Amino acid sequence: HRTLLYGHAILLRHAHSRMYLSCLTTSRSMTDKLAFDVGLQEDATGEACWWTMHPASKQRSEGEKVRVGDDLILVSVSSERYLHLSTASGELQVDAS
Amino acid sequence: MSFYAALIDLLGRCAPEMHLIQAGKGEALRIRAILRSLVPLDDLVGIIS
Repeated sequence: HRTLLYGHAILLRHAHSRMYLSCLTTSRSMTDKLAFDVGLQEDATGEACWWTMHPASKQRSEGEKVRVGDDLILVSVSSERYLHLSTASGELQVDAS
Repeated sequence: MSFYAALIDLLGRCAPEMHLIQAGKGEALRIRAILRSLVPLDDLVGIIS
């Protein structure tokens, strides 16, 4: 039991299916636009499962704490692309662009 | 067209040298894969041809 600190690697699991949230190795939408899909992983290992909460607003600073409902940016440890709500031609998909 | 040629050269210079970091470390291939997607081999052969 320990609180979170800004700029820390995170580990998120799916509550129901007991799988680890991670990224993929494939893209869609027929455009190059390198962006690996975001999907659950069978096992934690693979180096593509963790995410880091990097600075996103001037209100908070790197090395500080986090608060309730504090907006931030999540960056995949392996995929340098951020976790983005890709509002493409589809129904506002989520992609790691 | 010289702007893209220099851009291609710039990407080539920053590419990992060879398997001394590529085979051992996984960071070299990770950057190599990222830049590989930028320039697929399909267009490279067309340009040189």
